[PDB]
Amino acid sequence: SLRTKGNAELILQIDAYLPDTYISDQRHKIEIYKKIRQIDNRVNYEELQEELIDRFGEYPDVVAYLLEIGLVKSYLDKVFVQRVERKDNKITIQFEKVTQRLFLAQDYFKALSVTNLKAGIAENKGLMELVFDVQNKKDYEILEGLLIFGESLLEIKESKE
Repeated sequence: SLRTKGNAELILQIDAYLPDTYISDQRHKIEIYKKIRQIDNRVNYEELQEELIDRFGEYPDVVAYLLEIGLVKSYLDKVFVQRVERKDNKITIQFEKVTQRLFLAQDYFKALSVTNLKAGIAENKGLMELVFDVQNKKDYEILEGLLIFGESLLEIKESKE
């Protein structure tokens, strides 16, 4: 309580940023970068796209990803993910000890069960970790899985009051 959301650490090795080719002016970048770290939910995100196209035209994939990751993150944050780290075709999510209040094993399984990534749950130091095999997987597919997984899990959370 008093804490609305967590703050997940994302090590995804997707290349995402604002290229000089899209935004030249320094203070813009800065602003938009902050703006991006400001994404709390979908509508933000959506408006942020509306904004960028609005005043910078179509954006390249690295920008798309910067955005996606932002959105994605907002979710992993609300379900109190502590770290997502991709390491040798193995993305492995770990949560805060608090999640043990919010979630049960099948809560996670449900959420994975519904993404296209193939996953498993493992016990590391008494806690639960999700590990996705991400071989052959394009960034957008990983973003999609994470995305879906996250929003999938938020609904469970909301689902208790």
